[PDB]
Amino acid sequence: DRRALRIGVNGLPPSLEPINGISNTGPRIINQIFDALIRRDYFADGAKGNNIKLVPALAESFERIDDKSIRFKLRQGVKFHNGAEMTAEDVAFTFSSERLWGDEAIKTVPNGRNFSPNWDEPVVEDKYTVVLRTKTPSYLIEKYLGSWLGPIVPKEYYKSLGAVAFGNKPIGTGPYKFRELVANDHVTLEANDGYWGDKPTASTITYQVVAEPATRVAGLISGEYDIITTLTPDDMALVDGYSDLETRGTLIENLHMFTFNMNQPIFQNKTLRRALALAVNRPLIVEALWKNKASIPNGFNFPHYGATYDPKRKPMEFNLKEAKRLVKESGYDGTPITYHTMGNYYANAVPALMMMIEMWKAAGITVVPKIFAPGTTPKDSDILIRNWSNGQWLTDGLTTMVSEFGPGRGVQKRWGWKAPAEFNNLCDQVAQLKDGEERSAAFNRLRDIFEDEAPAVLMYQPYDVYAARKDVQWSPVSFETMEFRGNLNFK
Ligand SMILES: CC(C)[C@H](O)[C@@H](O)C(=O)NP(=O)(O)O[C@@H]1C[C@H](O)[C@H](n2cnc3c(NP(=O)(O)O[C@@H]4[C@@H](O)[C@H](O)[C@@H](CO)O[C@H]4O)ncnc32)O1
Repeated sequence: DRRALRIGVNGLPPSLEPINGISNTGPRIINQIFDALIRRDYFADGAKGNNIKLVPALAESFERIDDKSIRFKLRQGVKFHNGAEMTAEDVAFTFSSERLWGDEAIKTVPNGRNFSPNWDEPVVEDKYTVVLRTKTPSYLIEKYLGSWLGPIVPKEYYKSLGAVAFGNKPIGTGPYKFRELVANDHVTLEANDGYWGDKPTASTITYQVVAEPATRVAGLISGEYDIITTLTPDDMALVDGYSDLETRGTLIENLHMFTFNMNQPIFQNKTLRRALALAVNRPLIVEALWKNKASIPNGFNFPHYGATYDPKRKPMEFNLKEAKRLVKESGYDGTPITYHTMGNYYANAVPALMMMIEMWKAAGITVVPKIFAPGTTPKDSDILIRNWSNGQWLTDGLTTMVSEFGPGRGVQKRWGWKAPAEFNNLCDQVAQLKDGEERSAAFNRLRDIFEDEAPAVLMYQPYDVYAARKDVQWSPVSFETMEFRGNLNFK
């Protein structure tokens, strides 16, 4: 009786395990399978899918005890998709040393510690009461638990499988349950009619990989999909000529960027990294490819950071003359530098690259495109420049400056960035510091080092564009996810 929803996607995540699936492609599936203790109510008070309001979800209520602990009273009678009841034991397990942040845990959940605050072990007080806490003060615990770090996993089932196998056969409490997957092809979910919240409106949801955006557009037109993802503003004219189809877009809390393998000699030092940054004329790219709908941040700095947004910070400059001076200072010898991109996995990746190649040529640098196919993982040692994105996943400036670029984390450890000591000291400091003038100035000091060092170059916040049949009522949200709770009606 309920319609089956068909979504043509840019790709599938490497896992459906909540943390290992953090990516542009995972939340749209993981949000359906799981619930967290707290949900972001994107559409509260008439907001156009960008409200930050956090409301109770698997937690019926909660109260902060002190600067490092929160007591959660859980909703009773919630079931996981395998029939097991959700209790404090599952919530404690979700945020335990064993699963998330301990030495052994991070062998199978590699960013469990990197992305977490300084957790202490959860304390189970009764079947429906758990205290979540940090070893040191943290004013962000609530925000973490309402984020993509927050999905609650089933303790016994997850332990029986381990994180890798669980990521191929996930069980949660959410409105849709996992049915099947074929790697790099599709994921099918089915309605969980035993859902504790509003009943699911779709009988099944299928996420089908269609890597090429032109093919994905053609598939919505030809009636193969109900919704398609990862389009650009210029794709609106291909869709909108048809009366029964439309585009739906919004600025999302994500940053497109490019970054460097700083283990490679040409990028061991900051000079050429910063020259490449200064040579990009972002306004021109945004005009040409984005209809002026993408937003160029004034540093690693967004309005949804709230108290750590600095509206007075100056934008990063486009300065060709200075880029040229830094190319000469760097001793650049004319070697062609590759830029790897997995096609248009990121919207406008290839057109933006081709515009940037011309800007880099104007600075005296030869950059060559290396477009690779889905499922052809380039070796780290073969990467010079690559594109990437970072979801700005708390309403706080700590992410992703600290969570990606901080001490011991991926950019420094895997990709070789030799950050100044003071950068790493500031990263550690801001995690214990309450919002206020001092925290805002510390983030500006981090941003200054980040700009000087250029371990990555921020391009813009994309204007995310989906296309859909008008007979499917669904609004996008300002994040790299799809929300169907209270937001998916057919006809
Ligand atoms: C599991 C392994 C055993 C296996 O060998 C293989 O899967 C593998 O090679 N894994 P490896 O780690 O080497 O990941 C490879 C190496 C390379 O960095 C690439 N990559 C990483 N992030 C990706 C990205 N993120 P995204 O832009 O969609 O999502 C970002 C996310 O990366 C980021 O953490 C988050 C918060 O900043 O924001 C998201 O938007 N989008 C497309 N490609 C991505 O895949």
